[PDB]
Amino acid sequence: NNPFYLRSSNSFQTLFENQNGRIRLLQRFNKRSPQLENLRDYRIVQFQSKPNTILLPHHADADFLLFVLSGRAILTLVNNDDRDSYNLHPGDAQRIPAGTTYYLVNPHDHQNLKIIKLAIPVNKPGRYDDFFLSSTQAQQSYLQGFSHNILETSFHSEFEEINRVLLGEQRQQEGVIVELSKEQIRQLSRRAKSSSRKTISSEDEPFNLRSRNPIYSNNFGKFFEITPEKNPQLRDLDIFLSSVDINEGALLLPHFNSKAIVILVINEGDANIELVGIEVQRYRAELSEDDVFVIPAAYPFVVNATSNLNFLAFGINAENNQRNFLAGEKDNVVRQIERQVQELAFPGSAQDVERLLKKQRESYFVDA
Amino acid sequence: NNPFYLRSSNSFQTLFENQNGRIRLLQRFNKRSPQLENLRDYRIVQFQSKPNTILLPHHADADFLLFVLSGRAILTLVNNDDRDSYNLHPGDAQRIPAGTTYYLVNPHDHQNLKIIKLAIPVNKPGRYDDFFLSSTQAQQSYLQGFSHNILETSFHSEFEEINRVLLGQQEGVIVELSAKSSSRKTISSEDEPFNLRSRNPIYSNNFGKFFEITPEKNPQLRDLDIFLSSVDINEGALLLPHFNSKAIVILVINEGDANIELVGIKLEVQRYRAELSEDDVFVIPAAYPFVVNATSNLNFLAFGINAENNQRNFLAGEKDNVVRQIERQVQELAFPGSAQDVERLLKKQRESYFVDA
Amino acid sequence: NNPFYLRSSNSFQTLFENQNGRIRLLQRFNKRSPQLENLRDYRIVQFQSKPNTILLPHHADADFLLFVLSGRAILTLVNNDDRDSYNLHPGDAQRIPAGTTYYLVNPHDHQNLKIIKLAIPVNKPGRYDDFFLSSTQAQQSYLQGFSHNILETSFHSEFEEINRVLLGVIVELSKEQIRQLSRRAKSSSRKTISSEDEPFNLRSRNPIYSNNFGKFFEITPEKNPQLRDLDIFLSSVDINEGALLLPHFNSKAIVILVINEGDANIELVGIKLEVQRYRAELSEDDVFVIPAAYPFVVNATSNLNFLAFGINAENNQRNFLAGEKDNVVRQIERQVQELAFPGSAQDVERLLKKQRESYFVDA
Ligand SMILES: *[C@@H]1O[C@H](CO)[C@@H](O)[C@H](O)[C@H]1NC(C)=O
Ligand SMILES: *[C@@H]1O[C@H](CO)[C@@H](O)[C@H](O)[C@H]1NC(C)=O
Ligand SMILES: *[C@@H]1O[C@H](CO)[C@@H](O)[C@H](O)[C@H]1NC(C)=O
Repeated sequence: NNPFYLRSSNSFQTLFENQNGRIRLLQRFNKRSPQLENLRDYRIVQFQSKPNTILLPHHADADFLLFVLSGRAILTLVNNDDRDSYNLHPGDAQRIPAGTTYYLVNPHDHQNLKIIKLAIPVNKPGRYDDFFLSSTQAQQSYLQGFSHNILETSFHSEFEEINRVLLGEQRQQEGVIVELSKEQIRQLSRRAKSSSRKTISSEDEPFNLRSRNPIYSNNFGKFFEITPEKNPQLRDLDIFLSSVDINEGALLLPHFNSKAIVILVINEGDANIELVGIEVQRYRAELSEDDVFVIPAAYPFVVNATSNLNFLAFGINAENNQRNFLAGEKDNVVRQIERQVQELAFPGSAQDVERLLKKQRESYFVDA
Repeated sequence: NNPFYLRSSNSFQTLFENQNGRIRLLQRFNKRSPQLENLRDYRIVQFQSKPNTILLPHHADADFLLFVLSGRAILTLVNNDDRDSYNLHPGDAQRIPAGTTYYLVNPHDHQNLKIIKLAIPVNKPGRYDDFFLSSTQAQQSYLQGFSHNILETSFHSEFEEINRVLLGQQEGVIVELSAKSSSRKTISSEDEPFNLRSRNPIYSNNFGKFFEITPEKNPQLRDLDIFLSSVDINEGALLLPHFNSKAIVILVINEGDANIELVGIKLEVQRYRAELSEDDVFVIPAAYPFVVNATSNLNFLAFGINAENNQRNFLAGEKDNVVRQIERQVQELAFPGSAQDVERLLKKQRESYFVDA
Repeated sequence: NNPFYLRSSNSFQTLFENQNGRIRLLQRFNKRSPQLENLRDYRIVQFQSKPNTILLPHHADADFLLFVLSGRAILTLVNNDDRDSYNLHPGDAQRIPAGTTYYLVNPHDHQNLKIIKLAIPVNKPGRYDDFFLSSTQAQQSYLQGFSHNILETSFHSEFEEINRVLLGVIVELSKEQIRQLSRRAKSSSRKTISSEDEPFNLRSRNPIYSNNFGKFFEITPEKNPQLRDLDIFLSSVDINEGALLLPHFNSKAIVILVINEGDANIELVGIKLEVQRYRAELSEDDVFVIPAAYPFVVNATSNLNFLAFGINAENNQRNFLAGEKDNVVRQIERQVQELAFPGSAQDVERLLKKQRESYFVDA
């Protein structure tokens, strides 16, 4: 029972689900173990929908940072006088400000849309609600919260008229995720600004995690990363994004983060992870697709790819974070110390220790 | 028992009080309902004094954002090497940095002074204190806390001297007696008080006026990340249903009455309601739609915590309406009605913000 | 039992100790009295090592701000591509970023080394751990948390070798080693105040307050980047036996003061409307925290010197209620001093005049 390990089978809680897709909400990072108190204000959401669909209009009391793991979508954020549609592609990330009304469309014909997002509530710490404008079989419209009187006066109309149009108390859809008409997708799909290279640093439009070169990358893997330094949207939430791939058989050499708390979500493949903590303590765990493992700050950890892997990671508290490796050539901290100290540190000679470290000729990612 | 309603009648606790005035402190926001856990740090104090009086010099361990609701006043903050005075008129606001000694005078002859201030304690969350320098029959000066031996050393006189001239009198902190001002270009002053109504309202029609100042324009507010708003609503008039994007609004009923309807999710929408009167506080969480139906000429103030980059969204009316911006094809998918029906419906309320009931 | 009084006799706790040095970590401020909630995120660490020793390479999930109370030290910071060493002198302060690896050397031959540090955790509020790279009799190296498969794989070596060459915390040294590690080590200077990397010295500046009875040294988030990032003022003062720091009160800064050397009595006052008095006799290595806007006074019963960390110190203000300079009650209006004191406008002025010195006076 690794506190830092959350099994999907028993850590997710479906909010809405039907034939057109479902939305699941991870559990409270702290409810699991008080050891994760510093994350009580964060949540994990997973959205998956079937081809040619739309998530009816709604807004929530929580900022969101969504990452499109795969598929294609059209995010539309409606304001009080403006509207803005974007065409998110795989690897594309954007930030939906709190209290913003918006809807999602899956223009694709065969492919699905799997979006995973980090939610940050405004009112209740760690908790947030979804307010749907629409009047569906599965949810009332918040407009039904008001009295008939306030309604008759607000819209300037008789109730039966506003009920036979906006509410409907059979004429209303089944759930909040209904199918669309090609003519419609044909019509919604033409004005959504899409991600490009000139967006890496835009306070608005979405940016592509992979559009740039990785930071580390060899025949055994690739580590794509973005930090507040480079992105305005990421400086505000003070978080870093990094999608990293690892070829079956290779692993991410032992390393620790200086001051970032990482939340990695396995996106594809399998993996064996190891976490050391304080007499040291091991915290291994066998992760699978959709599993979430949170790695405390200043904690060495290694990732073993037991099959072609790709995982997403959120770096909470990222401003000026550094990645220290314990093995390999480049960025190895146990190889910068003064010899005499290496001599005094572990039981070995300065040369005997200068020998065991120069063996491994690769850096970052190696092959098992 | 609506958790978002703080009825004055059974919600305030008197701090000091006499013939010249009283100071009341509203109960803890979270002690009321855990839902307001995010409002634990704030306190809403209510100051009231009669003509020709003064609040003895005193300091507290909590920032203050005062807003003169009515009457005139002379606020004087005294520094360790300076001292400045200001002339507060109704509508004025200003901040009093934590640890700042100060006294208040009400120079008017027949008008009572009514001040409201949001307290932000520095030591213990949501709980602060007052430190009165004055030596009164209602409180001991903080000088009395010192050992005799130290006071003689400190001041340079045998005890009986300081004891006769400093420690001991008057009955109560508010006693009876016998200057910069807020202009139209004071609004961005980093130190002087500014005025909410000196600028144009934002939403204003024959049924009401909406005044609001944001941390964007005033250095003092940006430091607290708070937005102010004073709105007026005619009897019968109604403040169209809307919601705040990210700010948690705290509204205080100044004068008049009104019924407000907060709507929240339980999917089943649950309605929260209440009938507010003079000095009633109601806190509306972020993103929750609410309506202001005034049953008498109403005027209130509103402190919007975490107001940075906020945005106001309206459901009815012809301006700043969200429902009216949902693409044509999608309005027909969400509502049990024709995309032509909805468009027609939404276009029936010619008014904006304030409509007549 | 003064909730603000933290006696070292039963507040500190050693995380380790050996005939070569000692490291103690204070109690949780709030663990004592809830009255000190807002201090829950902080801590005080006390390091003390003999002459000619070193602290084997480690790192903690915490932001440190160490200040050297006495003696000379050599701080070596090791990053992934660099290694920086600073020649710290008494009065020198510096910041060791969260998760940074470093070791400490004491080049002195007769003196000792006493360094104090405020830890600001990053993971669990108010609680941090140490991760020592070295393998030792008092601590297992953290490279041992990994399985043998991963260690065998990473280091590209057969286990027996790694185990053979890798697997107290304050151990002795040698002249050679000392000499070696010492050469080339940038040390504090007048051109080192507003830096983000190098350590700076309090006293290498003019004290803001000083008379034949004492000196007040203070650096603020306004002058030193490293302090601005933390928003904490540092201050060291000197008060001679008999003398005493005139009653005053910080406007918004929460002060945690540690007694370096000497002895003194302290008076704090808060409301209970009656005022309550908190009094304690601070001795060497005792901690006393004075909340915001609470007036307090320090009387020295022997030549004294203490260090003070000011939390939430951005735009702080020290107000003195006694003396000639920076006297608040002296700014209040005459036509009003008369209204707030039993005395008369006249009788007060004259009295506020009796004292002639400011800040520090003779007992
Ligand atoms: C305004 O409040 C009064 C008092 O309850 C109510 O009768 C009236 O219907 C309200 N206005 C509207 C439009 O409902
Ligand atoms: C995972 O861990 C190491 C990584 O090098 C490897 O030797 C091992 O075979 C991998 N899988 C299993 C099941 O051990
Ligand atoms: C110290 O403070 C005490 C107050 O208790 C005072 O009487 C004394 O004169 C001061 N000086 C010394 C040396 O004690």
